[PDB]
Amino acid sequence: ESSVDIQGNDQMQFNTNAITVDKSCKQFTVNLSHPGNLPKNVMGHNWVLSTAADMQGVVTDGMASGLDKDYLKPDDSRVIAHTKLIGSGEKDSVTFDVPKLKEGEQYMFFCTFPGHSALMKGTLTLK
Amino acid sequence: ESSVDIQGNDQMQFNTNAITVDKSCKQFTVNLSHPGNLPKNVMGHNWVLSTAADMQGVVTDGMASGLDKDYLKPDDSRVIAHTKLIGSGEKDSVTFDVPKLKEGEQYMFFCTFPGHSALMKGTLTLK
Amino acid sequence: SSVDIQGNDQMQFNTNAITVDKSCKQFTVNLSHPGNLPKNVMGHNWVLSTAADMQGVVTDGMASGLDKDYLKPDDSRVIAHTKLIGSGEKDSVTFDVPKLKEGEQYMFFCTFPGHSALMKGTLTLK
Amino acid sequence: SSVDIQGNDQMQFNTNAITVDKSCKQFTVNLSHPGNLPKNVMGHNWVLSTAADMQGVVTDGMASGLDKDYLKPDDSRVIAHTKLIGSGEKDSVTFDVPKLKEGEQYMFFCTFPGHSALMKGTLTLK
Ligand SMILES: [Cu+2]
Ligand SMILES: [Cu+2]
Ligand SMILES: [Cu+2]
Ligand SMILES: [Cu+2]
Repeated sequence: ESSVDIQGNDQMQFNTNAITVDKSCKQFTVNLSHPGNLPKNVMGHNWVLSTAADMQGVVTDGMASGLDKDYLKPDDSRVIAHTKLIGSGEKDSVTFDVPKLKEGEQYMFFCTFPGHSALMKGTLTLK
Repeated sequence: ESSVDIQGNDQMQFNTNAITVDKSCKQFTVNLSHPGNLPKNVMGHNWVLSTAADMQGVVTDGMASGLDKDYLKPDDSRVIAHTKLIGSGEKDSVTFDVPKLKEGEQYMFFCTFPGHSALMKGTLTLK
Repeated sequence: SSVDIQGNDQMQFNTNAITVDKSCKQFTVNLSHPGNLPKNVMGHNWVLSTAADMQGVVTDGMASGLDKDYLKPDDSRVIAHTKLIGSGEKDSVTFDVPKLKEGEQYMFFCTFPGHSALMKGTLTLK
Repeated sequence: SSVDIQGNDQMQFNTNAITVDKSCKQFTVNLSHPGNLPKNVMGHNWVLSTAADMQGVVTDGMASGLDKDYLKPDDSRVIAHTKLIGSGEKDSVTFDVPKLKEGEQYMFFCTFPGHSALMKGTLTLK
């Protein structure tokens, strides 16, 4: 709605595959946590938002950027918002302006750690 | 909780990847719907529950059973509960006894329509 | 100059990366479907677009129906494609290499509903 | 009598079904890793168990660490396995065919954390 708590676990999945953002809000907050036991260098997760069209490009380039850049191309203009890459027992939050999004456009959230985006992706919709 | 509403969509995903069942309840109800536009013979979804150990065997045998058996081996003793296979606009509900489950055992829910179990799977735990 | 690709009953291609040599005039893709499932349940095509266009092609294809092989007719974003095949079938497509640009990211995928989740790979001209 | 399997940077094996002829005494699996990612990020092994035992092998292997190749040592459910490899590496494993039973469902998979979601296939003796 206005804020969502998302968990990325050791089973390589987020708790949810769909987020809806209330268009009447000015900002939207994503709180990311990592239940489980594996550290970020093996089962790291971030939360990255792009249009569905741009997802593939963001993932491909992020995979090539490495752990120390949180598997994201620095200053990637396609990334609307993102957290850092976290491991078990860590947390990160990102707040972004809702006007960065528009109705009728399809958005996807995903993890860019290599391989994870096959399962760790979902839709975000403005309503 | 005691009941959960689950949606399976045209993007081949359920809305959630984790369900928690309250141990104090006698029964648990899953309500499944299918938003979207594709019919069951193309983008059919069911909700099927087994232990994690048994999932592979249920999926493999279900795939071989065909559309008219809802992609499930009839009388499969590994299936704890399941809905029927539904397509867009349809709904099904299943209620099962919570004592069919035990604490400490890992359960998985999934769709057995050919190919779907790769992303349409999640964990179910008794708390 | 050609490649043999298989799409199976487990909703996967046997390769997720193709490199096309720029000195080639034409490139051929031979698609086969090992397995037992029919086209209506586990159909696969090989469709090529830029990486940026993939999502649009997939979404418009999904809406086009089985009768049109889940591909929008005359889709300008589609550089080349096979037909949609079932188990035991095969198809081949040949396209002109100069249609591709060196330095551009291209993707191949299946447009049957849901398949593109796993049935995708990259194609690059080198 | 042998098969060649590739595990890539896109977390997939190149085949998801192997059939072993029961007239063979031994069977050899040669595993390679195309791509560029290192073992710690995109490591792959080839591990064989019955289909009913897969989940237990994967779960216990996840907890065993990179230093043990994500496999519980002396796991009695593991029929055969390679070591965990990174890109540019190769390993082979040979196993006695009579260890497998005709009519049982076997699975091969990678035990690197999360990989088994996609890196799995069936193996049957015929
Ligand atoms: Cu991740
Ligand atoms: Cu389904
Ligand atoms: Cu397909
Ligand atoms: Cu692996």
